[PDB]
Parts: sequence; structure tokens; C-alpha cells
Amino acid sequence: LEPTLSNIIEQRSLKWIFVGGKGGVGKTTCSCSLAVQLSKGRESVLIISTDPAHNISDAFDQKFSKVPTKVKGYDNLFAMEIDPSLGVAELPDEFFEEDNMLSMGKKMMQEAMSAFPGIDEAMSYAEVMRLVKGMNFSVVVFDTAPTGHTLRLLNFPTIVERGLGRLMQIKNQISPFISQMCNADQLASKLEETLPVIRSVSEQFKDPEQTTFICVCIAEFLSLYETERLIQELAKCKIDTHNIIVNQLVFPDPEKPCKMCEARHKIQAKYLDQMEDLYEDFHIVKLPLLPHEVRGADKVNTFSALLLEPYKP
Amino acid sequence: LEPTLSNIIEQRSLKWIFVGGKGGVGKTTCSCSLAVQLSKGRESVLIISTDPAHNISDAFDQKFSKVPTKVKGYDNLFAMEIDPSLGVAELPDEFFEEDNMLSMGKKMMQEAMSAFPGIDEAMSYAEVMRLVKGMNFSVVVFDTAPTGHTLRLLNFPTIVERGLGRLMQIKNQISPFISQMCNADQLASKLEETLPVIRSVSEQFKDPEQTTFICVCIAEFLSLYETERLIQELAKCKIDTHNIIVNQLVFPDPEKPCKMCEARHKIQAKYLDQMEDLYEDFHIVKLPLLPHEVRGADKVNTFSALLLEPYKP
Amino acid sequence: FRLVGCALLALGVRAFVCKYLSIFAPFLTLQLAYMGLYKYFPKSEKKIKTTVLTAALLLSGIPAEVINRSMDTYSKMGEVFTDLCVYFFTFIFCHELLDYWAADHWAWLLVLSFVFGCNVLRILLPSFSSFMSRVLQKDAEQESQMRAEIQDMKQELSTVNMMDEFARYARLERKINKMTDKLKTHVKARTAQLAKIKWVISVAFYVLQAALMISLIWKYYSVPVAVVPSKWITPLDRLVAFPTRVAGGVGITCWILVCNKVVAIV
Amino acid sequence: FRLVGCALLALGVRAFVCKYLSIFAPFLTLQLAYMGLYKYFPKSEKKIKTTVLTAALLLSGIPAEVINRSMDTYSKMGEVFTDLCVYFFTFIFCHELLDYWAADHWAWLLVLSFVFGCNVLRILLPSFSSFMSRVLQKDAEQESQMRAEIQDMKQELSTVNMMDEFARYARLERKINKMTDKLKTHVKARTAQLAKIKWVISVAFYVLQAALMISLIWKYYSVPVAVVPSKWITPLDRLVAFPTRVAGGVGITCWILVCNKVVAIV
Ligand SMILES: [Zn+2]
Repeated sequence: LEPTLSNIIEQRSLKWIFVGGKGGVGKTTCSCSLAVQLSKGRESVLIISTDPAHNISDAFDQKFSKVPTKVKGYDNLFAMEIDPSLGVAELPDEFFEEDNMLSMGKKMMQEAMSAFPGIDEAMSYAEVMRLVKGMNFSVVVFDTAPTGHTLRLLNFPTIVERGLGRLMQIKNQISPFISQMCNADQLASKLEETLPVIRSVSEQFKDPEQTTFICVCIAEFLSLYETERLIQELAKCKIDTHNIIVNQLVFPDPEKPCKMCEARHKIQAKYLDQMEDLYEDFHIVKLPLLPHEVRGADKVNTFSALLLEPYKP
Repeated sequence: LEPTLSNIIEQRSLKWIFVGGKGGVGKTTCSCSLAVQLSKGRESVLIISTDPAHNISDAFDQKFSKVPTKVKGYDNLFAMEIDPSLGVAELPDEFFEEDNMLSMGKKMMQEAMSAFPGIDEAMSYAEVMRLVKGMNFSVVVFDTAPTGHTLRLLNFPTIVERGLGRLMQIKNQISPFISQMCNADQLASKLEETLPVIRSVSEQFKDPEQTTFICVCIAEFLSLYETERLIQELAKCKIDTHNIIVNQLVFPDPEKPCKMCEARHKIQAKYLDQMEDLYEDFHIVKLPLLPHEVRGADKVNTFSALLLEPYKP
Repeated sequence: FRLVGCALLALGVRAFVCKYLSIFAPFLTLQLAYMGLYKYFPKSEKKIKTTVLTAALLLSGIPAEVINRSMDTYSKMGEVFTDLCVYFFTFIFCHELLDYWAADHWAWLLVLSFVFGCNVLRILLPSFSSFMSRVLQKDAEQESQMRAEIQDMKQELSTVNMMDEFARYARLERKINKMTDKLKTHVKARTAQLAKIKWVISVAFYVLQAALMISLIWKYYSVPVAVVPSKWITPLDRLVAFPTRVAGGVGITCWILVCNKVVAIV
Repeated sequence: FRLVGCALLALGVRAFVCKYLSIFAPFLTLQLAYMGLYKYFPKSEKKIKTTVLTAALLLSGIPAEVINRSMDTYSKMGEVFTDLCVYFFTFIFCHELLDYWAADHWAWLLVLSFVFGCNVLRILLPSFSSFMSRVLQKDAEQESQMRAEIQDMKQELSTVNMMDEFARYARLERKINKMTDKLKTHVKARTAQLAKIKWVISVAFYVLQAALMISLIWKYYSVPVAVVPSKWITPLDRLVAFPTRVAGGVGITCWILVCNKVVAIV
């Protein structure tokens, strides 16, 4: 197919680019370099960091916050770290565990008049989405946490939707009953202004032409199997995925300097043969291993350059 | 503590040595070298291979079967590959999923008069254990499959035990009832001759002085986390574990020949610092990476030598 | 536990059957309910489960305590209505017993036969479900073959390795997942079809039984059905004497409600 | 569904109450059961669930069909026994009704009061469970504090990273797992203690009610209790006339069995 990430750059209809992948892979650097490459073609790029360790702060040697802030050295790029995202994504762990279609709304309402912790999650997520859509960013690059998956969360409030539809159906009956037997408005209000943005972002997520997922792995059985499971789970949710980036590749020179370089090269060659056999319909972006002394903006620029065009010594 | 595996060799009370660990780690070579090292001190060593790929056949370039067969080049070592082990360990997947204390016996009896697939598993496992104990091997080294855990299976038949106790309790009542209202013996028989060996092997498994577990991983977050979960699950089942072996280590020479060697060395150094901080009460056996051309018996001997005494260039 | 109180009240009513020493017959029921409430005061076991209809009304700002008292008093009036119904049934029993030692008797027997017939047909509707059990059997062969295919794929995947042949293992896992998803979709489609069929047959049964009931009313609206002296049940006599000054359209709903209650909570 | 047949048979018996046109009274019950079986022939819905006691007997080589017929005929004789019991109850009802329009009457009332009192005390034993509800409240504070500790550890673990600080994350996960295991052990210990307490109080209740029953027998073994003409129930009269040629020790077990059945299946 193609060993580069040019299909993402040339697709100007993209508006939600997610970068996932579990394990020890340095996926934050890859996603930051992808955002840097995108900044050369778009008018404004945003980098959302849902990881708890704040890796993009170290990547750009700057300090970010929960609001979009200009990164130094670029005019289009903006960065934002939202720990509230993971804080409110840990809460629906029960919904993730059950993943039902009838009782999850019952659980949500039960916790609503018992502890009120879930509609607060909906408000926080809607506020983040409203800020993102109000700043009017061309593309948003999400650094999804290595553990968990908050992408499916948007498919949950459909129970809220038809519950509100039943509410509208019984609206013409509650009022005569209320008159017969005789705050109310704030709840229905906050629902009414927090639903449309959720629906816009959920409809954008399920559209393959304005939402993509890049899976980041390394040449190994464990990471390969984890990313295969991730791809299967993502396809089960009807979410587009077209590119995977393999990191920590050795690519030894023909000088044969080290035996261990060729041993690791043979291991990685086996794993990449398995990957290419399995992923003939994907974009396999092979990213080599950079020096320890090359850390920071220089490595981000190098990764962006190698993302634009394939690397081969 | 100690960076070698000498505690296993000097413990002459061991009779069940398991070698576990998921992922792409070459744990079969490590376990085969451990068995080779054990053959130098004991009178007879057996190598059981529960993996489906028959790796010890390639390690010794010989062909093995379901019976213990002498391996060439050694006088004490014996090898055996038992695919029936995994075939009958896939069946209790339902019991593994539920892991209950009251209803699993109900499920077992239901499948017993519905399909009879579980008592057949018990017979197969008891037959394997009876062969192992009848050939009178000093030590048995299990190559547990990377997926699943058949070790907990021995803790399941305790429901069978107290069900049989209730059977003995109602034995004095069924006979007068049988006389009042008026094959039977084969079922109770086969239970009676398949219980004691199961109990002997289960009691030996829970004894820390005659059963040990070696966890095999590599210097990486994914494998480290998988082995941490494995150790926690093993300790939850009250099963001894004292040694972990890390594979595919680079150990670059002070000549600084390759930048990528030092980059991988820094990554592995971070992961080993995390491991040693977490595992001060374990034996961390650091095994380097061997040449691709060194494959077969030579690499087994090299790994055995490095298991006996620590390797440091 | 509510049926325990219902049975206790019913046995009390049957103990007070045909007893005219006390004129205040409905009051006798009032102290029956008072004793039941007093006994339930330290024995108020109940189970409250989350529903869907309450979600919309909770979102309408109505206080939760108000909704709880609304539902529990609605229940309370439900069982007191059923208990008054069985009270009137026992009074009718007294009436035909004293008649034994009379078009009212034939009317009573006919309305009883009609309501029992409707109820037994409603309860044997699951036996009438053979018309869809045949479709279940028709789809059973497809389900059996496409689960045998699942078993074959699963055993073949168990045969293949995972380390050195991950491509084939992953492809077979994908095929197994797709076929199992198809199985789940077929199962859900079967469940939805059965539920829709039950709903439509149930509403047809409801409309036919309503038509039978209204035909019975048109037949006996001008005919006395249950004749009792006025001063016996005079606190509520004007309500029960709905048609032609006799216990009619209230008696019918008493019969159907008590029969449905017993054959449902049974 | 079995209670549906029980209610139908009971209403049939109450329809045949005090009816001496046919001498063959127990036979009338025999055709009642025959009609029930005929109606159940196309309506034989039942649920069979796996138990523990059947495992040992299945392992004893007894054929499965033999065990199934044993259990289902045991059930059948159970409900026919309860139905014969309510039949005798209705005959007694006829007897005191004809008496209304007599030491047997006081004996009947006394044995009834005794059996209802025993049954209501047995059913309010859960209300008597306050002596262990107090221990539950005592342990509630320990449970609450040691789950608050769980919540604190969980939130602190959520705060800490996992990549660059895996040592602390793993140690905190170990602590959380250990404390949750302690919670599960405490919960299981509480459940076992409650179950043992219920078992011992239940066996004490059984022995005290048996003592009360045998005291009642010693009081009324030589006293007639339920007097009926012989030829009315003569097919089974010799069995029911256990003490002093009167319906005694069979009547007591009839009363207790029917009351326990209604208050259990209720
Ligand atoms: Zn090198």
C-alpha cells in the first residue's frame, strides 16, 4: 500500500485524529510530530493530551494547562492537557463493564438521585467539546490514555435520547396531572443545551471522512497482539482506522557493526512480516529509534519528517 | 539478593518447577537450559511441554511424543510433549470464567450427564500425573502455555471431594432405599482411583518446599506489567514464586560501537530499575541476547551456564 | 409478601361471610385494613426497582418523596380495591347460599363463566404460541448449522499456533468474531419478532375481550344482576347500583379484576 | 403454575361444599384430580433446576428417568395430599355451618389458634432477627471505615502514574488487592455467621413447635376432635380416625401442612 502517513495529511476533511496504543511505546512523540506536520497544511491544529503524565509538556519543554495555549516555535499549533478528561473517564468504568442497552440508563439515573456523578461527567465532556468547537480548530489530535477507551462513551447517551423522547411524549400528560394535583426547569434545560454538542461530536466520530485513528505499536508479539485486539474492538464500534506506526526499529547498516543489532533485526523482521501479512489494508509507518541525546523539539521534527516520507538507510 | 538461579539448584526438595510468562519471550530455551542444569545434580529430570508449537523439539533438534523419551547428549534428562494437556485445559474455560465455589460442581455434573466432557478431563490429567509419578522423576519442569493457567485446576475438585463426602454420608441411606424399591460401581470406582493422585499432586503444588514458579519476561513495560499481573494472580492462589528471568538484554560493550545499543540500553535500564525496585524479594536473572547463528543445543548450554552464574561483560 | 396480607384479609372476610349481626359491613373491612396496616408497621418489607417511566417524571422536578408516596398509596388503594371486591364477592356468595336453602342466579353463573373463559384463554395464549413455535423450529436448523460452524472454526483456531503464525490466527479470530456477531444479531432479531408477536396478539386479545364485555353489558344493562337489600351495603350502594338500580358494571369489573389478580399473582 | 391448579381444585371443592347428594366424596376429589391432569396434559409447564443432593444419587447409578419419575410423582402426591387436606377442611366448614343453624367446636378453634400462632411466629422470625441486626450495625462502622480506606487508596492510585513510576503503582495495587480480599473475607464471614444463626434458630423453632404439637396430642388424644358420619368419608375414614375413633393426628398435620403451604408459596 504505502509506508507513509501522507493519506492523513492530504485528507483535508479530517477533524478528529486519535492516536492510540498501549504499552511502553513513545506514542506521544509520534502524535506530537503528526500535529507538527499537520500544522504545515492546516490553519489551526490542537493537541489534546488525556494522559496523566503530561508528556507533551516534556516534548515541547513547555508548561500547558486545560485551556488551548500557543506552543513556541509554531504559529498554528496549540496544545492542551486535560486531566479532567481522565478523571471523568474513570467514573463510567461501571458502564464500560456492563455495556448494556437497557439497564445502563437505570444505573445512571440511580446514581443521579443517589450521588449525581454521571450527568456531571456528561457536563464536563460537553464543556470540553464546546470549548474545542468554539475555538474553531481545523484538526484536533487526541493522545488517548494507554489504559481505557473513552471513545465509546458517546454511544451511551442514546438511552438518554429515547428517554428524553419518552419525556416529550409524557409532557402532554404530566402538565394536566400537575394541574390536577396542584428545580424542574434547570434539569431539562441543562440536558437540552448539553445534548446537541454531544450529538454533533458523536456523529463526527462515526463519520470515516472526518475522524481517523492511528494505532502506535512496536515490533513485538505483545504489542502486536494488543494492537490487534485494539483494532478489532475499534472496528466493533464502527470507528475508522487506517494507519499504524511501529516504533523502536533498529535498521542496522550494512557495515554489520553489532551482532545484537542483527539479532534484534531478525526478531523485528519476523514481527513485521507477521504485521504486513495481517495488515495489507493498512498504512504501516516504520519509525526508527532516535538517539538518547536527541530529545525534545529536534526529535519531534525528525519524527514529523519521517512521517511525511518513508525512512530507509 | 542474588542475580543467579542457584537457589533452585541447591534446593533438593523441589519436585514441580513451573516456567511461566506470556509474550514473545523465548522462555522455552530458558526452561530447557534450567532442566539441563538440573540434570547435573539430580538423578532424573523431566521436561513437560504444554505449548502447542513443540518448541523443545526444535531446541534439542529431536522429535518427542506424549511419553517420556531420553534426549540425546544427556543421561538423566527426559522430554515429553503433551498436547492433550492443552486440549483438556481449554475445556474448563467455563470454570475459569466463573471460578465459583458452589455452582461449578452443578455445572460439572450437568455437563456430565449432558456431554460427559469434564470427568474425561479429570481422567486425562490424572493419567498424566500417574505416569509422571510412576516413572519416578526427581524433578519435572513444566513449560506452561503463554495463554491460560491450568495450575488452578487442582483447586476445583474440592467440590468433588465434599460431594463425595455427602455421597458417603447418604451411602447408609441409599442401600435401604434400593432394597425398598428393588453401571453403578464403575463411576464411584473411577472416581476413587482418580482422586488420590490428584490430591497428592495438589498438595505438592501448594507446598512451597516442593513446588516453585519462575516467571520469564523481558525489559519492557508490557511484559513487566503482564508478569506483575501473573505474579499477583499466582500469589492469590497461594503458589510459591521466587525467581524471574529477563531475556533479550543487550549489555553493550564500553567500546560504544552503536548508538542504538546505548538507546536500547537506556530503555532497558529504566525498565530494570523499575523491576528491581518492585522485586527486592525476588531473584532477577539477567539473560543477554545470543547470536542468531547460535541456535540449538549450543544456546541451551550457554543459557544453562549463565543461569548457574551471573553474566557480566 | 403483599399476597400474604391479601390471603389474611380474604380469610377474615370468609370468616365474616354472611354475618348480619353488624350493619356496618364496609367498616368491618375498614378495621380489617387497619389491622393489616398495624401488622405491616413492623413488617413493611417491599422491593423498589428502577423503571423507565419514572425517569421522565423525575426529570420534571417532582420531589422524590412525593413520587414515592404517590406510588405506595396507589398500591395501597389497589389492594384495598381488590379486597373490597372480594368482600362483595363473599356477600354475593351469601346471597345465593340463602337462595339455595331467580334470574340473578343464571346471570351470575353466565357472567362467571364468561370471565373464567376469557381468563383461561388469556393464560393458555402461551399454549396458543405454537403458531410461532413452528417458526422457531424452522429457524432452529439454521441456528444449529451456524453454531456447528462456530464450533468448527473454534476448534480449528485452537489447532493453529499464535506465535509464528499470528496472521492466520488473527484472520480466524476475525472470522469467529464476525460469525458470533451474526449469531447475536439473529438471536436479537428472533427475540424482537417474538416480542412484537406477543404484543400484537395481546392487544388483539384485549380488544376482543373488551368487545365481549361491552356485548355483555348491552345484553344485561336493563336486566337486574345482583340484588341486595339497600341498607346492608348502603354506604356504597349508590355507586354499585350503576345500571337500572342493581350491581352491574361495577360487579363485572370486580369479577374480572379479582380473577386477573389471582391468576397473575398466583 | 401449580398454584393455578391448586386454586382451581380449591374453588371446585368450595363449589362442592357440604354437598351430600353423592356419597362418594373422596372420589369426587379423584375426578377433580383427573380433570386437572387432563388439563395439564397439553399444559405441562415445569422448571427443573440442578441441585446438590441429586448429584450423589446420580453417582449411585440410579437411572435418570427413574429419578425424574420419582421426583415428579413425589410432587404429584404432595399436591394431592394438600388438596385432600383442603377437602377435609371444607367438610369441617360444612359441619360447623350446620351446627350454626359441642366440644368439637372449641377443640377446632383451639387447634386453629395454636397452628396460626406457630405459623405467624415462624414468619415473623425475620422480625425477631433484630438480635443479629444489632451485630450487623456493630460491624457496619468497621465495614464503612475499611471501605472508605479502599476509596482513598483507589483515588491515590488513580493519581499516581504507571509508566515512569511502576514500582509505586504496583505496590499500591497490591495493597488495594489485599484490602479488597480482606473485605471479601469479612463479608463471607458475616454471611456464614448469619446463615448459622438462622439455621440454629430455625431448628430451635422446629423443636419447640414439635413439643407444642405433641403436648396438644397428649392433651387431646383421648378427646374427640372432628366428628363426621362414617359413610360420608368411609373410603379413608379408618385412616383419619387415628385417635379414639375421631379425626385427630391426621387433622393436625392437615392444618399445619396447608397453613405452611399457603404461607410459603404465597
Ligand atoms: Zn550495535
